[PDB]
Amino acid sequence: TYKKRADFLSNDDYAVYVRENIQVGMMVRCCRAYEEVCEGDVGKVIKLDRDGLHDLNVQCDWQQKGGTYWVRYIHVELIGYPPPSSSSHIKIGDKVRVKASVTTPKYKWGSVTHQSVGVVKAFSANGKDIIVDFPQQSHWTGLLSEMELVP
Amino acid sequence: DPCKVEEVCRANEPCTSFAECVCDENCEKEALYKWLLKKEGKDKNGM
Ligand code: FES
Repeated sequence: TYKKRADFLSNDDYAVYVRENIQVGMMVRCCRAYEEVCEGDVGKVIKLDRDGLHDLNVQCDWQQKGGTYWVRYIHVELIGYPPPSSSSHIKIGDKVRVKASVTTPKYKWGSVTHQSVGVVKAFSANGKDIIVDFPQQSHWTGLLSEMELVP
Repeated sequence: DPCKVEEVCRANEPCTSFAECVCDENCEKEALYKWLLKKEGKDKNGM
């Protein structure tokens, strides 16, 4: 489902591919060892920054290391999103809205309203929130219990 | 202050001060940690 380093000519070509396809909550494998992260370690992405292509942009929780570590795009191979288990049946890609019963959403409205419909982009690392792209505001953070699938 | 709320606040609209932060862990904490690493000349892993 995801390409690997061998599918590209240069390191920077691959890093651009990883950057366009990575999201918080994804599982990844270390495909090139870096400091404390050994090749083949498996990590869950917990934070993404967007500085230069060669900067430390990807923070993961690594299984073999037993803790968190920042790596570059070139160091990771994308595996995929875990299955839905929030019991909300909300999944990546679904259309969602803020519940009518919510007066002010946990992280504030921003440019969103009760009539906005957005697309789920990621499950936040804390297991309680989602990142949603709405037409009126990209990277909008919602508390899952305040959101619902659009009928 | 080492950090400014408008720059590091993680809400969908900026908080007016860190005392108003609505996150479970205050946005100022991680901000101060990353600021201290930079001030020590270290990268994001402390290296
Ligand atoms: S300072 Fe605004 S959510 Fe933390």
